Amino acid sequence: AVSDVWSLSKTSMTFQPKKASLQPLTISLDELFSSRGEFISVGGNGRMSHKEAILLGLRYKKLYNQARVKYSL
Amino acid sequence: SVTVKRIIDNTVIVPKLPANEDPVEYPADYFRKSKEIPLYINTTKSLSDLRGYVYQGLKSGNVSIIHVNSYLYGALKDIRGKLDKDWSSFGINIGKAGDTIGIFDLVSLKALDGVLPDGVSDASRTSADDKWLPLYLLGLYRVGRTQMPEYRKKLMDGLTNQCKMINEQFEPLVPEGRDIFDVWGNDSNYTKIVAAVDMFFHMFKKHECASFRYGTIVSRFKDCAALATFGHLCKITGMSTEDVTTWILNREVADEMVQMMLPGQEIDKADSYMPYLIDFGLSSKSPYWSVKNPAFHFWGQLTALLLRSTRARNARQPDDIEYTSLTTAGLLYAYAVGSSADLAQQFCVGDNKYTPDDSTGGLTTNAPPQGRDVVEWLGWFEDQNRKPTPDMMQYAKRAVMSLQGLREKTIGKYAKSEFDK
Amino acid sequence: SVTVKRIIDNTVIVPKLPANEDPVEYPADYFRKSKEIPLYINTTKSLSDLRGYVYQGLKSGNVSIIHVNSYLYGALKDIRGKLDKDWSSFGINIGKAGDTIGIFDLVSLKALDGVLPDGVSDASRTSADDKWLPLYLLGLYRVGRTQMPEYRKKLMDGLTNQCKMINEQFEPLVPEGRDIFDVWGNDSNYTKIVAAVDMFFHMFKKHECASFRYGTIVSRFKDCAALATFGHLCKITGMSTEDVTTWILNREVADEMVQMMLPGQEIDKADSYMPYLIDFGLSSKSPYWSVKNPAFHFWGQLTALLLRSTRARNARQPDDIEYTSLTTAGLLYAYAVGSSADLAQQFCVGDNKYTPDDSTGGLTTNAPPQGRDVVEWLGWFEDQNRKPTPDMMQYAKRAVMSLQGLREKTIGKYAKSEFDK
Amino acid sequence: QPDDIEYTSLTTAGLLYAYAVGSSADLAQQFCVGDNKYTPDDSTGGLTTNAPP
Amino acid sequence: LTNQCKMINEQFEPLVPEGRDIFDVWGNDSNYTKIVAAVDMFFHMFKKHECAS
Repeated sequence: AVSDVWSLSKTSMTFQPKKASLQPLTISLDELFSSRGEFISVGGNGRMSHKEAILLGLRYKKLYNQARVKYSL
Repeated sequence: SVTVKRIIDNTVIVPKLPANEDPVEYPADYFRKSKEIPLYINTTKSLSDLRGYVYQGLKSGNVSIIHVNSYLYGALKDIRGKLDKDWSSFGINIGKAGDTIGIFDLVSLKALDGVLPDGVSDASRTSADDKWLPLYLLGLYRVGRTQMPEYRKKLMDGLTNQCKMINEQFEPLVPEGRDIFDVWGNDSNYTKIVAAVDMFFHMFKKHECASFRYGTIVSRFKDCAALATFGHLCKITGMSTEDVTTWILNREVADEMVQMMLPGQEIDKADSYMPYLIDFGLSSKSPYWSVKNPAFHFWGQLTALLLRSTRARNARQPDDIEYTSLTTAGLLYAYAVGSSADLAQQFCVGDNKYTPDDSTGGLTTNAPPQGRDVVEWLGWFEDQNRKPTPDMMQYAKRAVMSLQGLREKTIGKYAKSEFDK
Repeated sequence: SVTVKRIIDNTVIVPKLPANEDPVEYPADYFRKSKEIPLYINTTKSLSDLRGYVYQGLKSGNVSIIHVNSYLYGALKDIRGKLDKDWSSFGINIGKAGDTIGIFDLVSLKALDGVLPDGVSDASRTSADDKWLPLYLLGLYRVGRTQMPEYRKKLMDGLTNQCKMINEQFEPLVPEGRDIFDVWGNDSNYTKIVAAVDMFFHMFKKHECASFRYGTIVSRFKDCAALATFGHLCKITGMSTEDVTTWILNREVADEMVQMMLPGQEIDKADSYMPYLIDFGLSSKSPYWSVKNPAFHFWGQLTALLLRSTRARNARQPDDIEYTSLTTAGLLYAYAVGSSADLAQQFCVGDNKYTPDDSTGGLTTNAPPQGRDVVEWLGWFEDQNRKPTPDMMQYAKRAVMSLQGLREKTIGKYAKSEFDK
Repeated sequence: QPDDIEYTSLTTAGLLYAYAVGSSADLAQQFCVGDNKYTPDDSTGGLTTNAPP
Repeated sequence: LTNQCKMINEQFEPLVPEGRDIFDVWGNDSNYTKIVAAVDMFFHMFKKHECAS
């Protein structure tokens, strides 16, 4: 869907656990966002890369810095 | 930040404050200059006389501390204990291998000539020395100390353990007959006797006369209240001294923690001089007073209170500290441990629940970290915009809403008037 | 903006008010004219005879200050105290590295003979010299100053400390024996002695006669309440002097701060005359009173109160100041501090939290600023139409909501009726 | 409270003056260490002028 | 009755019931008002004098 980066919303990303024995977090954009407007409201563009959209997307459940220290991010 | 300009006329202002700086006094430093703790016991003349001077002095509410010191010396003079190991504290060797030692083998002298006159006495008194009288004179260290009405529970306590030998008697009166033993804790010789007795019986715990400790026991780690709250915080969180330390989130508290944990002070030693640094005159400004560590005290007691402490309610609220920052750090910590019980199976018959196969799945979250690691919680807190959550607030509310009968200027009153609304 | 015109008449008017020209007296300007502090004591009577008039003078309520001042000199003539460094205040070299010096080593002169009372004498006491009497004369300096319903509490600890010498006794009356020593603080010479003792023993901290400071310690910075309030604000916020200065947002407060921080007054150095400016008579109008810094006083205490200060409740609400704007400035400062606890890891066992830069913008910023940079908060408040937010008002409502039993014309009472509607 | 004066008019004038003083605080930086705030050009904008002076 | 005690003795003159019924007469005597005003005006010039009290 629109915009340019919203097509990748269904495809997931994986981040490697920083601690030895933990499960890798599988996450997607359509999971961090409800529709389309929320993404553009928080500060989203179509020119964004899939990662840069996901990293911005870590703000739905308010869980970026917590993931930052727990995952390869 | 050094130079501050005023924007209006471009004049330089130098902000300054009055210097309030009294450097703390460590126990080890005493033995850097002196090698002996002097016990100026002065007069040592006739136990039968001293017995009479003391007995009427307590009844008439007028007893010289010199007479009391001399009586106590002569009564405990002969107490002996045989050592198994060596005894040393802060370099100073007390005993060797298999020596037979008395309580007063901690340096004795004589001083100023000037024995207080007769005053009040009676020869009618028999030989009830080792029986009850010296224990009474040691037990009134505890009684003449408390500000709150607890002397009507402490003086009453000196009757169960007092009458183990003979009959029942109490000398000081009810109302104004209390200020007489209040002053004693200012005569540095008396405090040295109480500390010595205690230190002696903490070593020789198996001795027959170890019950003299029923009067002297509160002399130990008195003046080390800050260490007690640190210990209390470990016990109520269930964490190690090392883990608790990782949860310091305020610079003031860290400064205080470094002060308390200075190397070479024999704090974790089994039989040292340090649990009595003030009473032995080793120090005049204890590094381990709550007063010299105000921020830690507040931070520690509040955390303990939000964790259901039965001590913290009445803990004195200090002044001149950063309450707002301390409160938030205390809450976060309290909430961390209160949310993370970390329940695990301890015993099995053949089957146990396994967690090493699953701890975190995909997406199923929007909840706080399940451990008690500072790093994960600091990460979580910054995601929460560094402001406590409604749930953090309701937790604190529930922790304080049920406590009644709070006194002024306490951690309990502060928490209730901060979280119950 | 000088000439004012009346519209209807087209006539000039000159708005004007009565002059107010009461300048403050800076400590340094005293030594700029007079290079020695005068102390007029008459020694005509012996130690024994001077002891007689006071003993009965406190009981009867009829005591001459001349007799007290002479007795205090004759009982404190001790030249005890060896200096290890140079002691100089405002270019006055009173001591060097070698001298064994005492009190009264400033400038000593004699008062004219003609003491008319010399009545009601008693030759009973002889050994009550350097024990309990002179220390009680200094202690009544504390009791006389406080006009609060607190006469017994200031006579509780200013009497029990004297019992450690010989006998447990008190002289002044219960009801009418409270107005007699209020005359004492008016006498120029007695106050010079009280400050001289306390200054001397502040230098010689470890000297065994430093116990005199009890009742004498309240003379230090006694007039400098404006320095205290500033000190208290730094501790309550945890910010430096320099940074607390930058959160001054009112012109009247800024003028007052400049007044207080005038270079060359020895405020920051320890052993100086300045903490006792009025007592020594170096000044007659102190720049560090909280009535000469009314706006700073109000803004200081209010901010401290909103930050949970235990002492700001009963602080003085000054007259004739710009309340409204001082309140907004205080509320903003308090709100910035209390919503931004700069919680950070202080200790670790391998891992720690780090977030120097990871903050993303782009409407990702509705919330107030993170931190305590006044420039940023002045930016945020500008965006808030210079008008306090529902959240700012809620913070304040929560802050004062639980205050109970407040007094009239206090900063606690103002804040409560301002923020709890 | 004085007699024989026009209470209603003096009240309105007093209310307006106090409201004017109360709404607009002093509020300006007085001291700085490195950086300082200013706004002598930025007044409003803006049309969000549904607000007092 | 505290400023008069600064000099020599503590002495009190007026009574309880008719204590205030004798001072309000003084304000009517124009010479007395001229005395207290001239004194206050004098020490307003010479504040550093010891009789300023």
